[PDB]
This record gives sequence, structure tokens and C-alpha cells, in this order.
Amino acid sequence: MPREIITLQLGQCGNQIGFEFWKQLCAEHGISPEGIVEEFATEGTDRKDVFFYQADDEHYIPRAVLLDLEPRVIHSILNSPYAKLYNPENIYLSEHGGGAGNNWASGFSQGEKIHEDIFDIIDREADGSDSLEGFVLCHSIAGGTGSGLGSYLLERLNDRYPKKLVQTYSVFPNQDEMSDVVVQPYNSLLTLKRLTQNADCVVVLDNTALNRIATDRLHIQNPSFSQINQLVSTIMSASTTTLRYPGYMNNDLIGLIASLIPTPRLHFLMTGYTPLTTDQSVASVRKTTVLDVMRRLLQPKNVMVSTGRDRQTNHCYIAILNIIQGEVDPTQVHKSLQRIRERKLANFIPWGPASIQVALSRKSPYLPSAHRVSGLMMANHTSISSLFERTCRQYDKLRKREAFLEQFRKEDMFKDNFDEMDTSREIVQQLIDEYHAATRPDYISWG
Amino acid sequence: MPREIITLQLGQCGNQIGFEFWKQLCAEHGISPEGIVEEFATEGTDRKDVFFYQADDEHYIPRAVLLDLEPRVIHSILNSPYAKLYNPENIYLSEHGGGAGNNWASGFSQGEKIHEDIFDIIDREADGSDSLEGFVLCHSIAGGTGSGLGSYLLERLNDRYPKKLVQTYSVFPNQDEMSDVVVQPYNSLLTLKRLTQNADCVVVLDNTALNRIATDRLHIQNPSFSQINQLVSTIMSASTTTLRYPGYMNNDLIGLIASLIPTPRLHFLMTGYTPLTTDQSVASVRKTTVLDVMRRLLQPKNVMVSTGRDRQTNHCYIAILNIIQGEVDPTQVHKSLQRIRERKLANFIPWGPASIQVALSRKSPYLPSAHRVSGLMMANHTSISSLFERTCRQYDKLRKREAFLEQFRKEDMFKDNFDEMDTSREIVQQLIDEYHAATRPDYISWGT
Amino acid sequence: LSKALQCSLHGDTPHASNLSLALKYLPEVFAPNAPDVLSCLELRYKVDWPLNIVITEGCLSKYS
Amino acid sequence: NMKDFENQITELKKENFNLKLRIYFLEERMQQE
Amino acid sequence: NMKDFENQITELKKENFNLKLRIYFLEERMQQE
Repeated sequence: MPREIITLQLGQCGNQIGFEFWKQLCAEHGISPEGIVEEFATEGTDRKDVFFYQADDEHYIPRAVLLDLEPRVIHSILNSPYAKLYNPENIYLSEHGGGAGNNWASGFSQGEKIHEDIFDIIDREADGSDSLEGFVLCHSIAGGTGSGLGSYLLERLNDRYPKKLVQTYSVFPNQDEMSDVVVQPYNSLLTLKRLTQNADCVVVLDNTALNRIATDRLHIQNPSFSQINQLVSTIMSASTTTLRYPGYMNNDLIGLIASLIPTPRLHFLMTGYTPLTTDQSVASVRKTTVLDVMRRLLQPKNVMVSTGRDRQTNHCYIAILNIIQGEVDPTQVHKSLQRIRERKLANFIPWGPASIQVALSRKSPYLPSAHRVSGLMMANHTSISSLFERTCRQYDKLRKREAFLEQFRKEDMFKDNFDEMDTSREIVQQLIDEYHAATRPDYISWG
Repeated sequence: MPREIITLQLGQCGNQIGFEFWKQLCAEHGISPEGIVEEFATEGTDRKDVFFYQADDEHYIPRAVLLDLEPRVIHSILNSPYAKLYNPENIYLSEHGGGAGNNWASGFSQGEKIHEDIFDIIDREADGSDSLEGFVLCHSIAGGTGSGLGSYLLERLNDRYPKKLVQTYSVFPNQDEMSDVVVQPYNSLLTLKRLTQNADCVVVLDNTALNRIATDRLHIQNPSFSQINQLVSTIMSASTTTLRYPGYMNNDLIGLIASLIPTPRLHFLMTGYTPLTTDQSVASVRKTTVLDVMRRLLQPKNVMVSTGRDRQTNHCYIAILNIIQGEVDPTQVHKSLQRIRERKLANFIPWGPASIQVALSRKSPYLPSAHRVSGLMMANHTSISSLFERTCRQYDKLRKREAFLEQFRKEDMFKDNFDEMDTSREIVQQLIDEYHAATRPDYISWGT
Repeated sequence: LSKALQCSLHGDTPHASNLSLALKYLPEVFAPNAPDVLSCLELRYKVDWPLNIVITEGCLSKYS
Repeated sequence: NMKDFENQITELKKENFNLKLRIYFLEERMQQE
Repeated sequence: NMKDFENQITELKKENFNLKLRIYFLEERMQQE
């Protein structure tokens, strides 16, 4: 059975990501914006129960618990195509509508006020899950609502499922884009703190990489938080298709991530997708070969992590696994491995056996795929530390500069100082250093 | 012969609930509001004699007795579409019209004053019934008249058909909401007392649970009092379905409750229905799955009994029977059982044999079903004790405060003391404790 | 088998109904850390005439 | 295999029961004549 | 498993055979009387 994931949507960015994810999932499964399967959606081969619950035999409701400290995101969800997809009893919106003021602490306190409702929503979504593994919270770490509410949701998932794994997709603030959330580094630090203490694995999603990909590959000059969240949701959908469309391989999230998470502390994951295409370029189904796919994967425009140019550390991939979905020729896979080796397209750890695992997944039959073959890569790469190290450096710079702390000072957790943010930044720095160490043979003795 | 059910209608709220119950039963049996068999009721598989009695060779009269201490409700019944359903000799109206003053004891004293009429009604319905199983009393526990008069009617039903089984659908008052009827907790205690002593199985209908079902399942934002009464009537219908819809098994009320009631004291039952829809919400035919049905029936938000979420006590069903009609996939049934077990949506009694009995019957052509596939569950569930224990605690809190006792002191039953309220609270507490025991293996020794 | 089919989207399909779990042999004890521990399980596919001329018992045995 | 063995066992049990019923009625008839 | 189903089938087939032989002899006796 699939490993079901409960989705927690926090703040503006998290709610936008959830809305776009639900739209994409509905389109792939032929589910109407109300959660009902379209008459053309006759391929009952998709696993809705991993991410969605059935409200009726026809109506699919996401196994999602929506927790936010700002009413704007809840209103945007209710104005989204997925407004009727989710169970309204599983949506928690802060009554004060005042948001978190871009303060992680305010968002966390609002989540704490809605803790009971949020955990009831999460439990309701789990009961709609045939084999709920745990909860996955999708939020941004840069805002006030999405950061604080995301940490609160993670805490409540940890409280309710303390023996179950809790993975988070935590969007770290863009370091190349000027964040409108001046307190974004403090919020990001608090979210990284919660991922360190209450999550078992944190996949670092650098909003800088999302903006860079939108600019260079999607030709989006200014990716909005909603647009960045929708890009993240599209990437998550493509990577999760093998969980939602069961096949011979990658039928569960844990099977996909097992190769990616070598140690409990080295749990910072990077993501990759190939072939990378802009949303506008869907028209031309390029007969991309596995060699061409692998060549495109090496392009930074397709990497979901914005690693800084570290000049001192030769950050490297310890291992890379590409899960490819669609029409794939094994001879093309062989040529891809050959071309990667000749071009040295992937560096592996030198201290143990590592390879490119290949998972084959079916495409949604109801959603026309513009690509004959698509693929998600999960890889352990020391450059993923650069995203976490960059988030930590920004957090430390904001706390040391008391930047935007007056908005945080309204909440008791951040009223006097941002020391929790600085300690979180230090923990994330240690995580980055461990991720860089994981490229080295001495990772065996880490901890 | 069918197992006939005598309906006891007590007070304004109880009489409204009884009238709506008789209307629903008539619609299911294809009986017109005038007592004429409808032309659409061609499926002669329904037991009309379960809910209606023959008054003469041609007229089928609902076995309903309208009892009130205030003339308004009795006059409204005689002015209702069910005026020809009830035997006019089975309608008792207090000449004083003053009601019970929201006092349970006053309602009980009025029932004692109207005892003769009520027992005459029960005897007339029994003599018109070839194989009368017993009487079902429909009333509200929150008012003054409907609770006390309902208990009086239950006592008289036991007295008149003492060798016949008497199952009741007793709507208990909400104990977590502040009732404007300050004596409601005493009334709730009296109703639970009468259900414990004179009923063999009591399905507790919490108006809070009715409102919750209307909100979450029927999408009714503000359930009206009429909607609460219709939910109570639906609960009574679901609890009496095995008496009203004959099949291979459970063809009589005593047979139906026999499987549900392990001990005479452990007679506090909770009910659940799925899909629950308000009469107004017929528009959206929800494709309810067996998994969705079982989950909503086991869900307190859709269950016609408002049990609190106790996290510490594993409240359980003593027995549950789901009669499912329509297209059912065996793989969907299997997935439903799997999901229920994984989510532990239903706890069953550990101390005795219990199962879901299934009888296959055709549907009534006269009753429109809002669901392509529907199912009723009748269950004895220990979570009903949480309603009964709360009602008992509220009763004790009111009696210790003498709250609203001045209205009861006008009636002879409460003129000198309020001992009847305290005895009702004690009986409801013992019923709650026995119902909780029925979730445990030690239920064999419950009440020892 | 019933739990796996109920959890499978394709487990209730008529094609899944042609699967049967049979035992090649009954081990006394499950050997710890043996990769071949579950080799006693066989999935058999039934071929009717004339398909059993083409889908031979040898073919079904190799599939098993 | 297993489903085919189940079907063979079920059919053989049905045939044996039907033959036993036929024998029973034959014996009752021979006992009546 | 498979051998146990085969054994049950074999016992049921023996019973069916004996029933058919007894029926055959019964019919021949009823045809001779």
C-alpha cells in the first residue's frame, strides 16, 4: 500500500503551493475543482489515497490540514480552483486575520492557538489515508504566516505521530531575490529549528533556486511567492507521480528517499528534475533521450537548490538516484550512464558503493504529458549544504542586525531578541557542515 | 403478523417528534397522512402494521398516542396532517392547558393524571395488533412536559403490555449546552431513568448530535428545532427498522433488541446513520461508499448521540447491526472493514457475541431515497453512557441547587420534595455505568 | 492476499484474480537473513485450452 | 493453482453431495416399494 | 497447501466414484425388479 502523506499548507506561499498542487493533481487524475472525478477520468489506476481522501465515491478531498496565521492565504485558497477540493472542516484560518506580521514567532503563536484544530484536521486527513505514514507540511520559511504556522503544523504532527517519520518541504528564503519579508531570515531560522527538532528529515528548498529557474528556464522575470509555490508544487507532483501512480518502482516515498538520506543527521535533501522545460514550451514533445535528459539535468536551471559558489569546499554528490517516468529505452539509459561517465557528469562518494538507481513510473492517463519521458532525481550532494549554510548565514545576519525585529518583537517568542533564530542558524550551519562532510570518507564517523 | 409499535407522544416537542416519526413511517410504508394506503406503495414487503394499526376493516391508523400537559400540542396534533393517524381515544389533552412549566416532575405528575388515557391507548393499539411487539415512546428530554409525560407513557406501556417487549427511542437532552429549561437536566435524568427501567434498549438522541449531523453531514448551518425533531424521528426509524422491515432475521422488536441488550441495565444505546442528509439537502446525491458510510456512522459528528471525545476510555459498541441496501461491492466492504480497523473507527464489545446482521429487502416505492445506496445502523454503544452520565451529573447539579423546582412543586409529584429528580439522576448514573461496562469484558458482572 | 488486493488499485481486477499463491515446500524455520527465505512462494498462472499448448506448464513454472 | 484447486475441491464436494442426495432418494424409494 | 487441496480432491473423487457405482447398481436393481 502507498505511504500516505498529510499535507499542511501554511501562509500565503504554502497555501498557493497547495492550491496549485491540488489543481495539478486534479488535472492528472481528472478530478474536478470540486474534487469529483471527471467523466473522462476513467483510469482508476492512480493512488488518490496517498494524498487525497474520498469524500464520496466520486468526490476526492485532499488529506490536507490547512493551518495559517494570516487570513489572506486562506482566502486565496477559497478563491483557488481547489477551494472545493478540501474538506472545509480541515481548514484552519486565524480569526484575527492580522497575519503574523512577517514574524515567525507570531505565526507560531497563532498555530499554537489553532493547535487543537490543526491536529484534529491532520488526524481527520490521516483517517482518510489508508496507510498514513505521517504529515508533510508545505510552507515557506520566509514569511510570517507560512513560517510560524509551518513550524506549528510540524510540531502538532510530531506530537500526534511521534513514532512516525515527519518530513518537511521547507522553502528557505531566496538569497538572490530581495525578499519583501525583511524578517525572512528569522522566520527561516525558526522553521529550520522546528525541522531540526520535530522533523526527522528536512529537504531544503531554496527559493533563490526557484526564482533562478523561473528567470532562466521559465522566463519569469519576477517569480511571485504564489508562482514560486506553484513551481514547487509542479516539481513535487512530478516527483510524486510514482507514489500517486503505483508501478514497479518508487511506489512509496520512503523507497524514493532511502537512497537519499544516508544518516539521520545528514537528512538535508536536494532535488532534481529532467528534462527541464518551461511551462510555455509544452507544445513540442522533444524526443529527449536518457543521455539528453542526463545532460539537461546537469544544467543549474533544472536544479531545485541554489548553492552558493563555495570556493573553499569542493562540494560534490555522494550519490544520485534519478527516477524516470514515461517511455524510456534501456539502451538510452545505458548511453546516458556512458555519457555521464565520459563527461564526469556525476561525482559519487569515494568511500562506498553508490550508483544511479532507476525507478520507472507510469504517467497519469487523464493528463496529457508534453514529455514522452520525465524524471525526478533524488541525490545526496554536498552543495545542498550551501542552501542550508546560506539560510543560516542570512538568519545570523538578520539576528545580528536586528533587522525587521520590530514585527517579530510583537510576538513573545521574538519580543526581546532573535536568539532562537541564531541558535537555529547555528544548527542549520552544523547541518550544512555535515552535508559537506558526507561528500568525504570521514562521514562514516560523523556524530 | 408484524411486530406493531405503539408511539407515545409527550409534550409539545415530543408530540412534534412523534408526528414526524409517524409521517416518515407512513411514507416508508406508503400510508397517506389520512390513513389510506397510497397507490405508490405497491411493494407489499413493508410492515405497515409495525407503525400503523387497523382501527377498522378499511382505515389504518398510526399507533400513536398524543399526550400533553398543555393543550397547544394536542390541538396542534389534531390540527396536523396526522390528525386521522392517531386514534382519537388515544389523544390525551390536559384540560388546564398549563403544561409542565418546563418541570420534569410536573410532566410526570401530568402523565400520572393522564395514565388512564395513555394505557387505554396502549391497550387499543395492542388489541388492534395481531402480534403487537410493544410500545416505542418518542419524546424530548429537554422540556418539562415531553420528558415527564414520556416517562409516564413508558411506564404505562410497560404496564399495559407487560408480557410484550417495549423498546424506546428516547431523545436525551444535551448536557453540555446550557438549557433554557433549567429543569431539563432533571427531565433528561427522568427520561434516562424510564429508558433504563422500562425499555430494553434506549437509543439516545442528543439534540446537540442532531445539530452536529445536520451541520457536518446535512450541511445545515443552523438546524431548526423542527430539524432536530426530524433527526430524532429518523433515529427512531433507524432503531425500529428491524421491526418495521421484516426479513430473515430480527423480524420483531424483542428479537431486534435481544441481540443488542446483553443486560437489562446496560440498555443505553447510541445510534449512527449514514449518509445523513437534511430534507432540504436531497439535491446532492452523494456517492457514499461503504467505507464512507461506516466511517460516518461511527463518526460522532454524524451519530445521533453526542458522546464526548474521551481519549482515555475505549468506549465501544455492545452490538451493531448494519442493514445495507443497494449496490455494494465486496471489495469495497473489505476496504471499509480494513479502514475501520486501521482507524479504529468502531470498538466492539469484548464480552459477548455481536455481529452486523444483514437482511436483503426491496426498497419502498413510496419513500424517496436521497442516496443511491443507503444503510441504517442500530447499535448499543457504550459512548451513549457519556450522554447519560452527563445528563445524570447535570440533574444532580440542578437538584442540589433546586433549580427550576418551583415549577415542579405546583404538581403533586413534586409538591413536597424533588426526590423523583434525584432518583432519576441515580437511575441515569447507573445506566451510564452499565453502558460503559458493556464496552468491557466485566460487563457480565455489571450492576453487581 | 486479500489485504494486498484490497490495498491495490488493480488488486480487485479480474486479471489479478488469475494469481494464486502456492507453496513449493514447507520450511520448518524461516532462516534469518536468507535472501531465498521466500522462494517457497509461487505465483501460478492458469492457461486454458488451447493456450496451455503455447503457455506451457514450463512457461508457468518459469514465471512462478 | 490454488484457485484451481479450490474450484476442483468445491466441484467435487458438490457432485458428491448431489450423488448422495440422489442415492438417499433412491434408497427411500426402494424402501417404499 | 497444494498437496492438501489435492488430497481433499482425491478423497472427494473416491466418494463420488463409490456413489456412482452404488447408483449404477441401484439403477440396475430397480431395472431388474
